[PDB]
Amino acid sequence: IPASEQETLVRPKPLLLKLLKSVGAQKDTYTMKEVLFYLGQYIMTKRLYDEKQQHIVYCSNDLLGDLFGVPSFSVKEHRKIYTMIYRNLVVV
Ligand SMILES: C[C@]1(CC(=O)O)C[C@H](c2cccc(Cl)c2)[C@@H](c2ccc(Cl)cc2)N([C@H](CS(=O)(=O)N2CCCC2)C2CC2)C1=O
Repeated sequence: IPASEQETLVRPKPLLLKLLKSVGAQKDTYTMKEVLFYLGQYIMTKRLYDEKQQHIVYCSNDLLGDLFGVPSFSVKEHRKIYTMIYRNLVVV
């Protein structure tokens, strides 16, 4: 992933904002760097990812799964993750 993508400005849709607000401050605009940071922290706070289980995030029992439209995914497949995140925001 190119470093410049981290500076991309986005506006999370309602339900993704709901998720982001349990770990970060509400903002009109976020950078992708922030969105990934917060999503990563959120994932850990709800036990969706455990280090002992091989890079897979299980989210079928959480709002994250609803938004990403998948029951689980690899933390190593970054391009896919970005695609899943773009389903839930509007670019500024
Ligand atoms: C270390 C990493 C996996 C890896 O590349 O080896 C990085 C990952 C990440 C970071 C930046 C962009 C992207 Cl697309 C993914 C990132 C991540 C962030 C958001 C999503 Cl949606 C998916 C994966 N996480 C989370 C933990 S973490 O890096 O936030 N943090 C490290 C120590 C404890 C918490 C995994 C939990 C979701 C990872 O485990």
